[PDB]
Amino acid sequence: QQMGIYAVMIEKMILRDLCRFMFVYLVFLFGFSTAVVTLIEDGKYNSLYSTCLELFKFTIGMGDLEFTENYDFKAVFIILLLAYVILTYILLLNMLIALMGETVNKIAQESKNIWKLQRAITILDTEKSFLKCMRKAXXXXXXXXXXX
Amino acid sequence: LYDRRSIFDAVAQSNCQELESLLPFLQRSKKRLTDSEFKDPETGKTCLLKAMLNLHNGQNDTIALLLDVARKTDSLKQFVNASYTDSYYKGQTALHIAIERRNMTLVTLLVENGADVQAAANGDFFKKTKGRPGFYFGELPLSLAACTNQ
Repeated sequence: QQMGIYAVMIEKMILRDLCRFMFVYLVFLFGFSTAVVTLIEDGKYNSLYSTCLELFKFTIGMGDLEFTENYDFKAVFIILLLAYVILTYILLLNMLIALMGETVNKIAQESKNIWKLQRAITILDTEKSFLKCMRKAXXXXXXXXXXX
Repeated sequence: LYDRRSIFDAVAQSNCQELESLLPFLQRSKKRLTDSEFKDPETGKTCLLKAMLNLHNGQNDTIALLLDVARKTDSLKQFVNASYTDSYYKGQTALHIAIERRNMTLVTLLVENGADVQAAANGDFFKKTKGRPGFYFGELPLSLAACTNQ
């Protein structure tokens, strides 16, 4: 109910986030990485895979900036980078926080009952999935409000 | 003749007739409305108390007759002041009930026929819920009458 709230939210975001976002980030990284591979003749940063991996590090926090000496056209590659580094982790990041903030106007409050469902399903199944072993099967609630 | 059951049924339906022959019965047998035999052996409930539970429109004149009978044998004081003995309602008297029911008329009547105003209703029914519950005001008529905003 403290741990539970944390558990529900991550799962919800993961379902939501990768399709909307994992794909978009992949597109930004894919485009720029392709632009870079074209740029460099030789040195193993030509491979889409090595270059793309090098491009990823910028997002991790390990970005190398102008990692490769090899290539042609000088600074244009760097401007190519500055944009992607400026453009994707950063342009992309701000809008991604904002939607959560807007919900975080709301859902967090709606959700907690959401965990409630999970306990119910776990409990219901064990008794059913517990062999339907002998178990309870009167409800009343002690109450005291006046109203008097 | 009268057994515990006979009177308790009479009281249940506010019948002042089946208790016409009442007074003269425990005059012959010199039995008392307060005898061991005229109370529930596990709660200590008396006919007056049954009458207190069996209200219709906050009214019962089996009470008025029952009291009247108790003075004629002068069971009077200990009759109006008998308390519950089970762990639940322990120490509850008729006066407690009259208040619980917000019934001036019956408070008035009980006090005039000498209800003990300091009697402490202290059973689990008058303390914080197990939940049992419930409900605590503690104990004494005044305390009750205040805690229930009366």
